Amino acid sequence: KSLKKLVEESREKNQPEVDMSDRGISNMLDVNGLFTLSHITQLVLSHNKLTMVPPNIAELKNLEVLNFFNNQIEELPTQISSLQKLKHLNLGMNRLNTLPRGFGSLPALEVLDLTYNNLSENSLPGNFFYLTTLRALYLSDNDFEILPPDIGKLTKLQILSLRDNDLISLPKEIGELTQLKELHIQGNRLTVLPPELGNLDLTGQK
Amino acid sequence: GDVCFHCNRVIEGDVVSALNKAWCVNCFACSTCNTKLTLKNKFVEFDMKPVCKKCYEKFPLELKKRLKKL
Ligand SMILES: [Zn+2]
Ligand SMILES: [Zn+2]
Repeated sequence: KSLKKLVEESREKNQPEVDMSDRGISNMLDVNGLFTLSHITQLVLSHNKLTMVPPNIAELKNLEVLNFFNNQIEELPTQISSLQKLKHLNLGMNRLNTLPRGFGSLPALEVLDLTYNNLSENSLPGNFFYLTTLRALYLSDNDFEILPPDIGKLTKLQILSLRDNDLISLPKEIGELTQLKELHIQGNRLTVLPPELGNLDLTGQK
Repeated sequence: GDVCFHCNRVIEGDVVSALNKAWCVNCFACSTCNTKLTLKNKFVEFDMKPVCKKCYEKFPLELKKRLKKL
């Protein structure tokens, strides 16, 4: 179906999920009527040609799942953090080396996927670790050399993926994450860890 | 008492077990396009998330080569 028809059908049947994966979309503002769909809770825009996300994203106020995986996004609007209901945000496989002012203000975010971008510790906004509702944080395939000790504020974290970064050490504060069940650290430049992290398997360092 | 990795609720129906995690039957889905999956579908493991075959084909060649050699 055409994008026009998918928006119309969403509005008419009040369908909360919109799937526009792999539709050759280069600009969200050119998806006819997309931002009038205030009711929707899931928007999938994976595998398109997006380079930016407009501030109009804030108008989709009920979004719970927002998927931009494998686009060419270089910048996000500060409005991205206005989404009060957003629980899953997939920004994997884009062109991000920065995140906008106040990104950490998302109050309900549970899963954040930033895999395969151009991020380092200097890319994180000042308030990044206010995202204390996070259960899963994926940072694999990026350029982190240090992970800030503020990672310890994400006390609900169950999954922390740091595969194939450039980490030379890990913060002791990871030991404070009482709920942590997965820690992916293969492919870094780790040598010796703080004793608080105990005996982590340092196999597969580069 | 398994909790769904996606919706973070105690699973009331059948439990989908994969990748050391659990999902509701109607929550289990591709992590990169959100298409619904079952354990009978073809998918790959990517940082212990399910990725459907069609999505995995779209990954960058350099990454696919690294994940294979691994
Ligand atoms: Zn569920
Ligand atoms: Zn998929």
